[PDB]
Amino acid sequence: TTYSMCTEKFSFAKNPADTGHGTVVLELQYTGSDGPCKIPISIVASLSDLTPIGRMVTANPYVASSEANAKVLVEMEPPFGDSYIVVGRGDKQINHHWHKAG
Repeated sequence: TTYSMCTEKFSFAKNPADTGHGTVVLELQYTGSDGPCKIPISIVASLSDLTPIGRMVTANPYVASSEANAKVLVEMEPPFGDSYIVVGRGDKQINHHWHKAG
């Protein structure tokens, strides 16, 4: 019954884009075949401190299928200032910088 965290690398199929509402939407593509699995995704202040900040709007998203290369749409709310969207862990981690004004 239970699904664990996805173990493989993701890519940004669509880079984060401002929604006009203080959030960003992005699309992920997954390279692994261990789906369904939970996407390791968060917003962090920097790559050296992965303490989660910001706020996920699309919380707890999943890769839905054992099929490779399917897309998952995620909305998230960065904190004011500079942050990084990080997907995956360790040598599978990808990241995208984000700057939010106010």
